[PDB]
Amino acid sequence: ARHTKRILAKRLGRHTGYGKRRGGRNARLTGKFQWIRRIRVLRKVLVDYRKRNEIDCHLYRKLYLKAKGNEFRNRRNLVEHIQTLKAENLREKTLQSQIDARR
Amino acid sequence: AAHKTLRTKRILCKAMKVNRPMPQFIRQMTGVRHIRNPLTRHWRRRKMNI
Amino acid sequence: ARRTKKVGICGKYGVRYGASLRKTIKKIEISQRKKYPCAFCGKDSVKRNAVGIWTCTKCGKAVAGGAYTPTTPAALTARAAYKRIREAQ
Amino acid sequence: GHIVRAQRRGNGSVFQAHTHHRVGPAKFRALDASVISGMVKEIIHDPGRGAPLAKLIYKGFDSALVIAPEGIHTGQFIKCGAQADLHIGNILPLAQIPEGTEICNVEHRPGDGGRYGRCSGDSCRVIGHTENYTRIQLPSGRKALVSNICRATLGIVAGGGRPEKPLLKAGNVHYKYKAKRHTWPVVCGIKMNPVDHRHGGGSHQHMGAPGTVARSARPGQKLGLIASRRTGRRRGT
RNA sequence: GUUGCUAAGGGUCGGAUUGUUCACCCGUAUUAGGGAUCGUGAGCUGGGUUUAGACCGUCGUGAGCCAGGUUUGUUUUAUCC
RNA sequence: GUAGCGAAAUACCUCGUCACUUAAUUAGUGACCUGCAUGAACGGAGCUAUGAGGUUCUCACUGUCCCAAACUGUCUCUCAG
RNA sequence: AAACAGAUCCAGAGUUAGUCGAUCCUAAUCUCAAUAAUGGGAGAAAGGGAGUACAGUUGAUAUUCUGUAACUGACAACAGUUCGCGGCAACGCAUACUAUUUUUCUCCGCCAAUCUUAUACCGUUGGUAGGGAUCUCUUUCCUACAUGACAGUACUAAUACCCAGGGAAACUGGUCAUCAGGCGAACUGCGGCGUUCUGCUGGCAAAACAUAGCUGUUAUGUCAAUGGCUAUUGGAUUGGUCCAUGAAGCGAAAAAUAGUUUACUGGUCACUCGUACCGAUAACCGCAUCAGGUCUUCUAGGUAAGUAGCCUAUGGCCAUUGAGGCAUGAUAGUUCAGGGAAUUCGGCCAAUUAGAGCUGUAACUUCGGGAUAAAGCUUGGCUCUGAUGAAAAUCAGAACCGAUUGUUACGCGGAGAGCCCAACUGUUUAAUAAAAACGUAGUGUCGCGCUGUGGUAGUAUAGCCAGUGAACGCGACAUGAAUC
RNA sequence: GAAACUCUGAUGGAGGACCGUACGGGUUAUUGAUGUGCAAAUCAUUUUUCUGAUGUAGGUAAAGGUGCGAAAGACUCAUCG
Repeated sequence: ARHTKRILAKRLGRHTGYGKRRGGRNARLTGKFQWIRRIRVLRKVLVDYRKRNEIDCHLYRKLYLKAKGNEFRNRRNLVEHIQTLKAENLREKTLQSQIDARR
Repeated sequence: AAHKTLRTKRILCKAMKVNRPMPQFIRQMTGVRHIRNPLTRHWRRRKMNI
Repeated sequence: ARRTKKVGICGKYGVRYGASLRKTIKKIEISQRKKYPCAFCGKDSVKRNAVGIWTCTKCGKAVAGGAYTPTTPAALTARAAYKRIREAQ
Repeated sequence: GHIVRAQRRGNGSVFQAHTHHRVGPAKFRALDASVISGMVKEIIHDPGRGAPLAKLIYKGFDSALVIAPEGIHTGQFIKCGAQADLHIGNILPLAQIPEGTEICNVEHRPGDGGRYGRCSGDSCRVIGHTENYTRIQLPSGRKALVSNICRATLGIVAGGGRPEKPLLKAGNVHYKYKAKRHTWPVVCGIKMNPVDHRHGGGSHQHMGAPGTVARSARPGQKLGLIASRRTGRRRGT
């Protein structure tokens, strides 16, 4: 019952400031784990957009190798880059090629 | 022990059946007194070295 | 980023063993790890297995080469010697 | 005095070769009267020896752990005999081979196994053919009359240039002499007391005696430079 | 101030370097030196001296040597009269 | 006796001579060199890194000390065996 | 000390196996024999090695006994099937024996990473059985919520590898990471196959356990949902490292080539020897019930980076003479005004420092280090807000609060500036010396091409070591990293 | 950036690297306790090392003017020039 108070407080964030730590930032929760958590989100997201038909053969391979670097730090940042690089590229792709093929 | 051989076990048998007090009736027969069993021992004090 | 300026592969050794020895091994340790082009299956995956031996992975074959490179200069000269004599006569 | 470490290698208790993981004795097949083809089944590395070995098959399959020239590969066809042509691989008698070329694992006597020029990156050179005795130069410098019937592998032995790279750590030399035999590390004779070694003893470390001894000098006494017709820095020549 | 006599009741020191005794400087209340198994190790300490490890220098063909230097080196027992 | 090094882990005379270090230094550091007896794989000069290694100083901190004192645990004290 | 106690004394009693071990095979190594020979034997209770599990029972035995359910081998006849077919392919399904050769399993270093069963533990959701707690508060707290070897066949879904189609630069696919591909990638098959996985059964509730009641047995009940950022173990997928490349043999199966052929599935028996208990805490070695020494196994919760230190359930314990005093002293400890090494051969000793986060880091250097350099700051409690994940986790930010205090106990470097020696990790006088001594890499010199060289060995013309060796080697010395 | 290539961040996990656990391996200091010892070499606090030239077990090899020795004349059953 005493431990239940300590857990239920720790969820809300008591007893977890800079005083009551003895492990480093890597010892608490690892830089390898934060990397492995990141890119498994980011690759699963890109896989979905390929199967939906939103992202092509070619736009996938650029974003895949950008995700292996630190371009994206987040799911939300990967989604807004796709929404940008759709809205910039695909209006032109449709616009430039379509009209200048006949003319 | 455990895992004793048989001829090891034969010696440990003979070493414990020989370990006893001397019988009463020899003192009554021969009339000698003060004979001790020589192959008496205690396990903790004297080791066998066999 | 490049992270050592000068040292390269010999950064594992740290401050030990002198400057002249780590220059010497810098050349040889780059050689023995490097994947080299295969003759037989063609592909660039010939690793060093033991001292003299150089296994290709994808072939499943091996060749006898040098200790730290698959081609010794002196052994490569011996090919050219037996070529010119065989091509004669 | 005690018996000295140089004498104690003879009695041979701890000073034996560590011969457990060694794969076999490296030699040719026996002679047995032309030409015989032999596939390289595989090339393997045995401990102690710096060279590779190449296991041949003269298919029954008769085996032979031959020491490996450089540029041998797996499933090459090696050709032992007289009328076999010149490739790096093939095993010719010294009658057939041209002079002024590099050969490997040359026999002293015919049908022997192979004797001169066996370690990694070495080769006997051929000087010239007398009549019976093909004269060859050994790796050291020395020259040797060897009979033309006896065999030799063509080319230079594999694994060349292993001492080009130095061993930085004592641990690398520990693993070197684990495969070979116990002879390491060496405690120097000056450091030991007078009973243990000839050079030992004295208030200050120094040799004292001339330190250079005859062929006639005895067991216990042969320590240091034996029959040294020169000493010091070999400048020129 | 220099010096003679009677007087040993009392006082006669803090520090820097040195194993020091001794010496020599800085500082103060002016300022002597000695004995007691060179008082005092079952009261201490072990810096020195004086073992076995090791280094330097001269000497010795060498093992080794050296009031020549340097460093690491076990200090027991009272309950008897 | 060349190059280096040089009262040195080697320099007896010696607490060498002159600076820095200190209120005060036979210690420490840097110079000079009539090197008792330095010296080049008998290896010479060197110290970035490493050291339960040797040695000197400064800051921090302290019962090591001026100068001792109080309290606490087990024994020492008394009785039975 | 005491004693009715005891590992003491005395009298009896106790160790049950085809499946655990030994037995069988060889390793380092040892020892005989033959040379008409090409070996035989020994050598491991941690290597190899066919085959067992649960429940119950005794004052002491249990994988050994009893009950129940398996499994392996050998030797017999005998009854019924059967005399080779499917798939383009990967492969599937009912097929012999002797011999030779060939190959495989047995079968193999160390280190690092990712994924995942089982077990343990912590968890969000509820629940029901009993017990504990109660002045007040707590729909609370604790215990319980379980299924063996073995045998089966569903489709879910994995990764390895292979096969059929397919035929790739505007290069595409893929990992935590390296990467893969015209010697054929992506991709499609209700492909093939191996190893793991989820669910559903058999074993199987008849047992076992917990409540309730009756005098041995009758009742109900052991449920439903779904996470782990935690650990250990087994396994899978890989990588790195070596002048280091990490057992053998018995045994088993397969294949090929000959020859001889019908085969397959479904009662009896299993020899021999060990088996108790201790395993340091009094059962072992130290003369002893000695604060010493001696190989390994199963390993709970909280705090924390933790197999640290500190506290506590299960389990095991009070091992230790008592009664009374408390000055002095010895020893192990907290604390000491003002000064701060004046003590001392000497800062010996102790004190200060300390964890983490955010700043900030010099001379010199072999450019790697120095570096946790140095020097500053912040750290609690409580009520919240936001971001990243799947995720019950972890990180960032703000209020307000009181003795300005907070790595609160526990655990955790005092630091800097010169000089000497040895380069470095390492080794050493068991019991006064751990160092500058030894060692090392690096450098150098000498000897020798096997009928040889450096040893040893001893009367047998024994054969042993370097040598399963051959100058990029073997042996003999001296210096002791680098730089000049 | 014309080029040869070299700036920032991540990824990765090398090293006879470092801090640090133990019924691990060693044994520096207090020259502490003990020295009629618990002990014919112990105890406490402190200290060193902790994937390696590592520790450790069983079997096995080497025997007295011999053995073995990362060398101290060390060790060879409390015995060793």
